[PDB]
Amino acid sequence: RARNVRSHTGEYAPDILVVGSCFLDYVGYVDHMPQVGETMHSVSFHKGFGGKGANQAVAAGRLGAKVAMVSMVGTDGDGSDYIKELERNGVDTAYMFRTGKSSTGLAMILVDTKSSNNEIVICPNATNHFTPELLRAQTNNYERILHTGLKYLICQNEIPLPTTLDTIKEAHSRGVYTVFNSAPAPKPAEVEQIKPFLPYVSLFCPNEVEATLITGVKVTDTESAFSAIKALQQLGVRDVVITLGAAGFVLSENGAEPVHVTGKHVKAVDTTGAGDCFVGSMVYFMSRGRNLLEACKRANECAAISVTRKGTQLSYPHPSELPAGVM
Amino acid sequence: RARNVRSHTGEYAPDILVVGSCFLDYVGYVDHMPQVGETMHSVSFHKGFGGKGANQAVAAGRLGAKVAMVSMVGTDGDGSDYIKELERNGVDTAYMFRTGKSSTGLAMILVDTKSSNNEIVICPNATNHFTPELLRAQTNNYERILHTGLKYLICQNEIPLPTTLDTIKEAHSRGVYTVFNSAPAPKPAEVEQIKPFLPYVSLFCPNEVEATLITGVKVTDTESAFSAIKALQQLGVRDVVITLGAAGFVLSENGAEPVHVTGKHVKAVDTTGAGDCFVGSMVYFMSRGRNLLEACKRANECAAISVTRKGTQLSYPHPSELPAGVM
Ligand SMILES: Nc1ncnc2c1ncn2[C@@H]1O[C@H](COP(=O)(O)OP(=O)(O)CP(=O)(O)O)[C@@H](O)[C@H]1O
Ligand SMILES: Nc1ncnc2c1ncn2[C@@H]1O[C@H](COP(=O)(O)OP(=O)(O)CP(=O)(O)O)[C@@H](O)[C@H]1O
Ligand SMILES: [Cl-]
Ligand SMILES: [Cl-]
Ligand SMILES: [Cl-]
Ligand SMILES: [Cl-]
Ligand SMILES: [Cl-]
Ligand SMILES: [Cl-]
Ligand SMILES: [Cl-]
Ligand code: NA
Ligand code: NA
Ligand code: NA
Ligand code: NA
Ligand code: NA
Ligand code: NA
Repeated sequence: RARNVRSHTGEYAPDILVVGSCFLDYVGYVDHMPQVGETMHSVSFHKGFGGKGANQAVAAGRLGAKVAMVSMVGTDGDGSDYIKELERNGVDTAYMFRTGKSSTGLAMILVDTKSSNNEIVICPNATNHFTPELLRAQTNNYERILHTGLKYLICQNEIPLPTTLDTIKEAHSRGVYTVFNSAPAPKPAEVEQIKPFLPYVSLFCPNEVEATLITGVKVTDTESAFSAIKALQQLGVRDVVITLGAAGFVLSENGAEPVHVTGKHVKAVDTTGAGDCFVGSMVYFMSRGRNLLEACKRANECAAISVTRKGTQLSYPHPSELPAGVM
Repeated sequence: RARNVRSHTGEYAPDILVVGSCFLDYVGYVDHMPQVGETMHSVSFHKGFGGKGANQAVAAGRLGAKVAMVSMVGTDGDGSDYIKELERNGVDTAYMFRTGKSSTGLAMILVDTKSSNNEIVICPNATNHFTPELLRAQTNNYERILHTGLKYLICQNEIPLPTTLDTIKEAHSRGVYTVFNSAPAPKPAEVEQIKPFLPYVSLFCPNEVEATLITGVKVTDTESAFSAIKALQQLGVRDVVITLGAAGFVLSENGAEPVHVTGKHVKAVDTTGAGDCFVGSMVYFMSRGRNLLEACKRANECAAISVTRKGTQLSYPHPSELPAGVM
C-alpha cells in the first residue's frame, strides 16, 4: 500500500478535502510542432504532476495544510508515483481510489521553446470513472470523507460534473465551507447544470472567462468584475473571489462592498498552475483562521512567487522560502 | 525489486541476450490533430509496450525463449510497469538498469482514426544515458552479461550507437552469434561508423531502406535485395537476411546461393512491429537449433500472424497459434 490509512478514532481526519483531478504531465520539448504524418524526436522531456485538483491540494499541502485528496488513478506505476508524490507534498491519500481497468489520467504536452507555443491532448483515463455512484459506494454515501470536523471542500471542473455538484451539495448540507473553482471553463450545458447548485457554493472563485460564462457579464477588468460579483450573489453564492492574472483579484465577503487588490509586480517566467496555487493557498490561510480578504491577499503573494519559476507544482512555495510576513 | 535476480551459479542464464530500447507507447486518439496553441481532449487512450529491443525480446519470450533484456528505464512507475510486463512475456529483467535521473523512454503518439494519420514524438529519455561506459561499469566490462553459455545477442539501432557497436564487438569476440537489425534507419554518419563493425555481425537483418543506406544498392525487390546481400558479404557479414514486407524475405547462409521466400497471404490489419516479431522469432527458432532458412521461414509465418491483429506486442503469436511443424 502506497496510500495513507485512516485511524478508527478519526485522529488524522483533514481540515480541507479536495475532490478533483490528478493528471501526469508528459512534457516533450520539440524543435517544431509535428506536422500531420511526422515522426520526430523531442530535444528534451519532463515528467510533471498536474490536474487542477492535485495542484490545489499540493499548494495547500506545501504550506502545511491538513489536506486530503479524493480522486481516481490507475493501479499502474503512474498512480503509485502520484500517491507517493502527494504524501511528499503533505496531502493525505487515504481516499485516492485506484482502478485496474484504466490508466492514470495524463496530459500529452508538446512545447516549442523557440516559439514558446504549446499543444496539449488531455487523456482523463481513470478520471472518467470518478462518478457520484462510485464515490458513494466507496465512502458510505460521503460519510467516510465528510466527518463533522471537516472545514473546507475544494472542487474544480476537471472530473465528471455530477461528482463535483453532488459533493458540493452534500458538503454544504453538512455545514462544510464549499469552494468551487469552475476550471477549466464550463461549456454552455455545464453552466445550465452549475447554476442551480450555486446556493450550495460558499465560495465561487473563477478567473475572468469563467465569471463571464456563468454570469453573462463580460469581465475584462475591476469595474465589470464587481458586476459579475453582484450577479453571483444573486445566483446565491455567499462569498465571491475573481482572479485577474497580473491585476490580482476582486472579492466580496457575504455581500459586503467589493474590493480590488492588484497583482504583485514580479518577473513572470512561467505562470502555469498560478491559479491552482492561488486557490489552494487561499483555503490553507482560511483554515488557519484568516478571513477571506487576509487569505486572498496571502494567496495573491504565493501565486506571484509561483510565476517567477518554471515547474507548476515545483514552483509552489514552502513556508521557509516565503519572505517574512506571508505565513 | 520488480526485476529478476541472477543466481551465484548462473543456473537461469539466458540463451538470447537483447541489448536495446524499451519505450512506453502513449497513444491519444483525436478527432483532429492539434493546431499550434490548441488544448483538446482525446476520444480514446491506449498504453502499449514498445521499443524495438523490448519488441524483439517479447516476440522471442512469447514463444518460450530463454531471453534477457538489457536496457535502461527510470526508477519511475513506468519503468516498474515495463519490468513486470517483460516478466509476464517470458523475458528475464535481471540486467534492466534503472536511473533516477531520467524518465522511462516513451513515444507520444496521436492517432486520427477518421483521417488515419499519425503524429509521433519519440522521447528516448533514460535510453540516451545507456552508454558503453555505464554498461561496462554495471557489468564488469560485459563479464556479467556475456557468460560462456550465451548463444545469441540481438541489437537494434534505437540506443546510443557506440553501445550497440561495442556490445556486438565484445559478444562476437567471445563466440556469441551477433544479430544486428539496423532499425530505425541509420543516418549517413551512423552508416560510416557501422561499416567497420560489420565483420563482428554474424547476422545482418535490415529491411529494404536500411539495406539501401548501408550498401548503396537501391533495394526495392528480390533482385536488388540479392545484390544488397553480396555487398553485405563483401563488408564481412557472415549471414544476411533482408526482410521485404509483404514480399517475405531473402537470405544467404554463409555465402551460399541466396534464397527468396514470399510473404504469407493474409488480411493485413496492422503491420506495426511485424519486423520486430520477425527478428525475435527468427532468433528463438535458431536457439531451438533451426538453421537460418528454417528459422526465417517460421519467423515469416510468425510476422504474418502478427500483421492480422492490432496492438504491436499484443499481436505477437503464442505457440498454440502456430501451424504444425513451425515450433
Ligand atoms: N504576471 C503575474 N504577476 C503577478 N501575479 C500573477 C501573474 N500571473 C498570475 N498571477 C497570480 O496568479 C493568480 C492567478 O492568475 P491566472 O488566473 O492568470 O493563473 P493561470 O493559472 O490561469 C496562468 P496560466 O493561463 O498560464 O495557467 C492571479 O490572481 C495572481 O495572484
Ligand atoms: N502485408 C503483409 N503480409 C504478409 N506478411 C507481412 C506483411 N507485412 C509484413 N509482413 C511480415 O513482416 C516482416 C517484416 O515486414 P516489415 O519489415 O514491413 O514490418 P514493419 O514492422 O517494418 C511494418 P511498419 O512500417 O508498420 O512498422 C515481413 O518480412 C513479413 O514476414
Ligand atoms: Cl495504494
Ligand atoms: Cl512536478
Ligand atoms: Cl485508460
Ligand atoms: Cl519543490
Ligand atoms: Cl526493480
Ligand atoms: Cl502492449
Ligand atoms: Cl528524461
Ligand atoms: Na507539512
Ligand atoms: Na499536510
Ligand atoms: Na510557476
Ligand atoms: Na514461457
Ligand atoms: Na522465457
Ligand atoms: Na500486428
